[PDB]
Amino acid sequence: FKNKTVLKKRCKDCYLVKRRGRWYVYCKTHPRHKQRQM
Amino acid sequence: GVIRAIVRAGLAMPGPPLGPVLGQRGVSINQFCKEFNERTKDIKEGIPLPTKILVKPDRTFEIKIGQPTVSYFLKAAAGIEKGARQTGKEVAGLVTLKHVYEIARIKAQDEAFALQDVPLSSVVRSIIGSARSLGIRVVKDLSSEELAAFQKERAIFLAAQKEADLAAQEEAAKK
Amino acid sequence: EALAGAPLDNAPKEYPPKIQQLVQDIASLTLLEISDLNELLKKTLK
Amino acid sequence: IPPKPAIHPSCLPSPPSPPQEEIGLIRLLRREIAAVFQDNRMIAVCQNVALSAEDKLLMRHQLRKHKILMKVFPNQVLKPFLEDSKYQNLLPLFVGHNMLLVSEEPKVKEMVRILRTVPFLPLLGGCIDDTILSRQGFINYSKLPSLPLVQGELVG
Amino acid sequence: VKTLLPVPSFEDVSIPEKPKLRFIERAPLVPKVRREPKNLSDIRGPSTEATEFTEGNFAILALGGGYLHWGHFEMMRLTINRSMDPKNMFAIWRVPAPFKPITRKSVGHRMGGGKGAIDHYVTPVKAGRLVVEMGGRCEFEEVQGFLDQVAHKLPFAAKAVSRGTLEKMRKDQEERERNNQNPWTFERIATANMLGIRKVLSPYDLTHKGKYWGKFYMPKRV
Amino acid sequence: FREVVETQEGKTTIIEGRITATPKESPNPPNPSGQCPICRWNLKHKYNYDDVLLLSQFIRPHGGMLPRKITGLCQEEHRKIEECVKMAHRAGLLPNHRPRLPEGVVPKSKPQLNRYLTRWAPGSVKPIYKKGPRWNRVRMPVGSPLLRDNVCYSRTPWKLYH
Amino acid sequence: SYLPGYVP
Amino acid sequence: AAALARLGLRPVKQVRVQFCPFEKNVESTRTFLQTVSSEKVRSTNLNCSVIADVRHDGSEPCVDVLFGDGHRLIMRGAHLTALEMLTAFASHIRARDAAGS
Amino acid sequence: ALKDPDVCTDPVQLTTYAMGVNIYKEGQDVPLKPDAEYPEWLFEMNLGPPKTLEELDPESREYWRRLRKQNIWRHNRLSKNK
RNA sequence: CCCAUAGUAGGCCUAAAAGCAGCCACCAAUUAAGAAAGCGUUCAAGCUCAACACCCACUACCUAAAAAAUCCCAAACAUAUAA
Ligand code: FES
Ligand SMILES: [K+]
Ligand SMILES: [K+]
Ligand SMILES: [Mg+2]
Ligand SMILES: [Mg+2]
Ligand SMILES: [Mg+2]
Ligand SMILES: [Mg+2]
Ligand SMILES: [Mg+2]
Ligand SMILES: [Mg+2]
Ligand SMILES: [Mg+2]
Ligand SMILES: [Mg+2]
Ligand SMILES: [Zn+2]
Repeated sequence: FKNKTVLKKRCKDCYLVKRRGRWYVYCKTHPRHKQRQM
Repeated sequence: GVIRAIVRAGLAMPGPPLGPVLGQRGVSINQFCKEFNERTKDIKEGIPLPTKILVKPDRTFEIKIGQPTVSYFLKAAAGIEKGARQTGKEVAGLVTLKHVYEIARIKAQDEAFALQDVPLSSVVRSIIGSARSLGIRVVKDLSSEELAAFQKERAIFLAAQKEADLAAQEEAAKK
Repeated sequence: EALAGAPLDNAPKEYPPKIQQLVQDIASLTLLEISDLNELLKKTLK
Repeated sequence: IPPKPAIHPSCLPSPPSPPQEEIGLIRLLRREIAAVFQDNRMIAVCQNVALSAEDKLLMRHQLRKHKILMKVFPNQVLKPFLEDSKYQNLLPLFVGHNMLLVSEEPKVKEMVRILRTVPFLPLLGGCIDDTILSRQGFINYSKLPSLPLVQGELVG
Repeated sequence: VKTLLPVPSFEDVSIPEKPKLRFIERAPLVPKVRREPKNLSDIRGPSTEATEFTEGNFAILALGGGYLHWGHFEMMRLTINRSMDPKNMFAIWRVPAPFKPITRKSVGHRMGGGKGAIDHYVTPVKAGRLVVEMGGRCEFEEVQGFLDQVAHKLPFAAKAVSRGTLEKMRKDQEERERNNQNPWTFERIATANMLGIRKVLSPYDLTHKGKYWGKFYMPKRV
Repeated sequence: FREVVETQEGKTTIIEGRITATPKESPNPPNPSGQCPICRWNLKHKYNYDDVLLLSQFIRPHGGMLPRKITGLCQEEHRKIEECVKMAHRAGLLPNHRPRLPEGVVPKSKPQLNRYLTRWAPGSVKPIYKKGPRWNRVRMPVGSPLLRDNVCYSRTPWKLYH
Repeated sequence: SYLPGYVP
Repeated sequence: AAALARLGLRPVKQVRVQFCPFEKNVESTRTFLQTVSSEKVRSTNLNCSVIADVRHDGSEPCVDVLFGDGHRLIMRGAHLTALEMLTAFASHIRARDAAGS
Repeated sequence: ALKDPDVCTDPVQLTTYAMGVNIYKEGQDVPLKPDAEYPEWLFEMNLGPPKTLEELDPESREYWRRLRKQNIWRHNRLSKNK
C-alpha cells in the first residue's frame, strides 16, 4: 500500500474499510490507489 | 454501433476526416463515397448534410441522410457567407420571420423533428435561437431599402477587420 | 361518485343494475308502441 | 459548562413541522391531469418499461399516427387526484413507472397491435367512456364491431 | 416533484480592473538603518485593526498571532491567483508589506559583540485579523476550498470565513458566555484578585480573560 | 416475521415467502410520549452489556444487529445497543445467536479465554510492550465511552481506561 | 399494569 | 439492472411474468419486470425472450424462468421482494451456466 | 477545398425569394407569400432576449424550466473548483 | 440508487477545435436533460455529474501518526449510596 495519515479516495471504485484496527483504502480497478492509515 | 457526421453533398472524400473513422470499423470507404455521392446527386454540391451510418456485425453499412443544417439555411437566406466572430456585439446578417417559416417548413421534414410530432411553432422557436448564435438578427419587416443599407455598412466593418487582422499578421512576422 | 371496479375475468357476467330496469321496461310496452318508438329511433340514430 | 435539560429534546414529541404552500408546478399538473380525464374518453394505463430512448420515441411516433398521446405524470400528484374523484379504483395500478395512453376517440384495436411488437410492455388497465376495464376487456372492446353497426343490430 | 429554489443574482456586483493580488516586495522601498527591539507584543492578544469586511465577502481569518515573511506572501498570491476566476472574482491584501526588520548574527559567533545586522523583514499579525479578502460573483463554497488550502500553510492557526460564518461564530461565543452554568469565570476571579491569583497572572490577563496564552488563541474559553 | 423456503421437485425449483407469528409490544407503556422503545419504558441510561433480555429483542438469529428504521430506535441508543451486543458476544452471553457455519465446517479448538467489557476485537489488538511514563501511560480500554452517562450508584465514576 | 415511573 | 447485466441472460431461454395489477401484492413482481425488461439485460441475449401476461383472475403472481438445460425456476412474489427474487434469479444463472460448460 | 456553395447578394432578390430553402438543382427558388397567408402565431414570437424569471408566470412550464436551468448553472459553478 | 434522446459538429479561430486548446453567445425540441461540471479522443468516439421518472441515500462537513540505543515498569480495578 502507501501509508497515509489522511486517507482519501482517488476514484469512484475506491472503498473505505476498517481492518486490523486501522482504516484502509482498497481499489480493484486501480490497485495503486491502495492506502494504509499511519 | 452508429456513426453520425456532417458530410458535404457530392463531395465525399476517401481520405480524412471521415476516412480513418470507417477504417477502424472496417467498413468499405470507397463504397460509401460511391453510394453517397450517387444518392446526393440531385442535391447541389458542397451543401453540408448530417449523415448517420448504421454498421452491421458483418461490416455492412446502410447510410442515413438528413436535411441540411440550420446554419446553411440561415446564411444563404441572408446572403452572409460567414458567421460573426463575436455575437451580440455585431450583427453579421439580417433575415425575416418569413424566411424562418420557409426554413422550418423544410427542416421539420428531418428525422429528428418528425419523430417528435411537434408543431411548426416549436421549430421556428428553435431556429431563432440558432440564428442568434450566428449573429443574425430576426426582424419582422425587412424591405430592400434597408437591406441594402445594412449590407453596405457591413462591408465597411469587414474591410476594417482585414486591416486589423492583417496588421496582426505583419506584426507576427516582425516577432 | 366512484366508478365500480372491473369484474374478474373468470367471474360470471354481472350486468349493471341501472340497465336491469330498462330490460324490464321494454317488455311491458306494446309492439305498436315499440314500433312507433323504433321509427323515431332509426331516424334519430341517423 | 453547557446547560443540560432534564429530558433530552429528542425523547420529547417534536412540534409538528410547519406547513408549506404547494409549489406552482404541482397545482399546474393537477389542472392538466383533470383535462386528461375530462377531455378524452379512452385512457389506458401502461407500465413505462425501460425501452431505449429511440425505441421509446419510435413507438410514441406510431401512436401519434392514430392520435394516441403518451402522457406521464408523477404518482404522488396523480394518486391524490384519484383518491378524491370518480376514478378512485384505478389507484392500485399506480405502483412504479407508469404512463397514460389517451385519445379523444377510442382506437383500441390500433393501439393493441402496436403493443404486441413488445411482449414485455403490459397494458395494465384503462377507463373507457367512464367505465373501468382490465386488459382482457380492452381485447374485447377491440374485437367488438363498430358502434354504427351495433346501432343497426337492434334496428335489424 | 423535487422543489426548486431561487438562486442569488450577482449582476449588481462590479469587478475591479486588477482583481488579482498585487506583488509584495521583500523589503520596503527605502531600507531601514535603525535597528529595532524584538517587541513581541505586536502578535500578542486580539487585533484592533482589519477585523471587519470592507469590500469583499470571504476572507482568511487569523486564529493566532505570528509573523509573515515574503515566502508566505508568494504562497498566498500564486495559490489564489491560479485557483480563482479573474472574471468573477477579485482579491485584496488586508495586511501591509513586510516592514519590521529582523536582525541576525553570523554563524559561529559567541554571545555579545553588539547587535546583529538586518537579515529580513516580516509583517506582524494578531488574532482576529483578516489576512486576505475576496469577493465577486461567487458563493463561499467555491473559494472555501483553496482559501483553506492557503490557511493551512500559514504560520498561525487560520480559517476561511464569510460575512455569515464570522457573524455566527461571534454570536455563538456570546451565547456560551450567557448560558454558561459555571458560576466561576476567569474574569471575575482575576479582576477581584481572588485567592491572590494575580501573583501567577499577567496584567494583560485582565483584558484577555483567559482566551489568550502568548500568541495562541483559545476559542472554547469563555 | 417473514420466511423464505426453497423446494426442489422434479429438477424444478420453487421459492415462496410465508408469514409467521410476530411478537407484539407489551401494552400500557409507562411513557407513551416516548419516541423510541427505550424512553417509552424509562430504560435510558439504565442498561449494560449484561442485560441480554433487552439486547436480544434488537438482533437477528445469527447475532447481527437489526436496522434502525425497523426497531425505531434513536441513533444515540442504536449505537449503544450495537456496542453492548458486541461485548455480549465476546463474553459468551449469546450462545444461541452464533454465526451460520456452511456445510462441511468444524470450528477448530481454540484457547478458551474468559473476558468481559471487551471494547475492541481481540485479533485487532496489539500488546503494550512499552507502558510509558506515569504522565504518558498507555492505558488499556475497558468498556465503552458510549455508556459513560449511565446511572452510577457509586461515588467513583465509571473508569474506562486501566 | 405499569406506572409512569416503572422501569423493567 | 446493472448487477444483472454484468452476468447476462446467456443460459436463459424464456422468462414469463404474470401478475394481477389491481391486486395489492404485485409491487415486487412489477419491479422485477422493470429491470429484466431493461435494454441492458435484454441485449445480452436477444434469443432469450421476456413475456408479461397480465391477468385479472384474483390469482397470485409468479415468475417462471425457462433455461436452455431444461431446468425451471419459479418464484411466487406475493411475499418476496424484488431484491430477493433478483438475487435468487442471479444465483441460478451462475450455477446453470457452469453446468453447461 | 470543400466550401459552402456561393450565395447570391441582391437585396431585391433576397427579400422576394428565400435562397437557401430550395436545395435541389432542378427545382426553383421559393417565393415569399404575403402577410395574410402566413399563420397568426408567427408575428408574436420573442425576437428579443429571453424573458426573465420575474416576467414569467409561476404556474407555467416556461417558468420552472428557467428556474431549473439556473440551478444547473449553480451546480456547475460550485463543482468546477472541486 | 436510478437514468440520458434531439436543433447542433452553435458561431469564429484553427491543419483539425465535434459539450470540454482559446474568443463570442449560452438561446431552444421533448413531460424531463448545462450550446456542458469532471475524465477521455490527434480531431472524433467513449465513461460520469447536473435532468425526468421511481421513492424516503431520509449521513458528518467540529480534531486524523509515529521511531534509539543495559531491562517494560508498582501491583491492580469499570457497578453497595462524598465521606
Ligand atoms: S431514548 Fe428517547 S428517543 Fe431514543
Ligand atoms: K499552520
Ligand atoms: K473544441
Ligand atoms: Mg428542456
Ligand atoms: Mg446540443
Ligand atoms: Mg462549428
Ligand atoms: Mg466549441
Ligand atoms: Mg459525447
Ligand atoms: Mg479536447
Ligand atoms: Mg462556457
Ligand atoms: Mg444523474
Ligand atoms: Zn481507485
